[PDB]
Amino acid sequence: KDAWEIPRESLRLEVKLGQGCFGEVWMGTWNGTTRVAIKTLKPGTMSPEAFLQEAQVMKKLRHEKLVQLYAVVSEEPIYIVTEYMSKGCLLDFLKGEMGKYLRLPQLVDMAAQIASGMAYVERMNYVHRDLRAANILVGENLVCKVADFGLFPIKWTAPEAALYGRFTIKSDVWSFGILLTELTTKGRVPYPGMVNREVLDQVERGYRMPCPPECPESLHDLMCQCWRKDPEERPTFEYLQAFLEDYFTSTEPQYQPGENL
Ligand SMILES: CC(C)(C)c1cc(NC(=O)Nc2ccc(Nc3ncnc4ccccc34)cc2)n(-c2cccc(N)c2)n1
Repeated sequence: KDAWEIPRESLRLEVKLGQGCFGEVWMGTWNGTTRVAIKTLKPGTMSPEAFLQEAQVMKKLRHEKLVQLYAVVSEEPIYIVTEYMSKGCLLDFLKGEMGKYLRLPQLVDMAAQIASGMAYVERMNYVHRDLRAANILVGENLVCKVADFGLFPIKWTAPEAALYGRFTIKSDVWSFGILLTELTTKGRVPYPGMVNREVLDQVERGYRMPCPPECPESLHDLMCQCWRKDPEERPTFEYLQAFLEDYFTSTEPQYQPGENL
């Protein structure tokens, strides 16, 4: 009914990108010229108004470092259409062919951009709740955009969230820090060796991950401020961004290209 709507002759479903739970994800072309990502609803495997809740958010939330909602088709079969990202999600990108070649400069930059997005989310008074490498999209020239693929991620979750349901932007700052390890370890699931329950008692007993192999120390300090027990001591995203944008000038101007970072 609104300005976002387009005919289905414009939509060229070309290559599939996995069957979700309540539909499929598609790589394709809109208006025969624009590389596009299409999300499907399998009719009557979910409330229509539930499936369109997505686009209603993506309309509200617009920023260079966020997913772009392109277009909707809001009559069965229903199609949500969003800007295509050539590299797919960050997690894949990290532990795939390219991981080999990424260093701290490329990694902190990706991280800078995420913060940038997540900072707009701050200014929006919205919470994410599942910020983490699986939820970031990469495209050309290492562009990173915040997203949510619709995917119990306790390992990434702040204890006030995992425990008492107390979900804030500060609990998103906890995730960021975890994400900072995903980036510094090229994909490796945080708290290796630990089963969930184990993690949960452990960070309550105050345990944090060590600085990973060859990651500088000021990157870890930064991580730790994200993992402060008290939710309100954690840095603002505005802070984090700045910190990371200025990193190799203001913090590691003495940084030397390593074996893995
Ligand atoms: C912005 C915020 C955080 C507010 C947001 C964003 C989304 N939704 C998405 O981000 N959806 C999404 C759309 C398309 C792809 N796939 C892809 N998109 C582009 N390129 C790809 C290249 C390869 C593979 C895939 C894709 C992945 C996720 N939110 C949301 C709200 C309510 C329910 C659900 N479930 C999500 N909230």
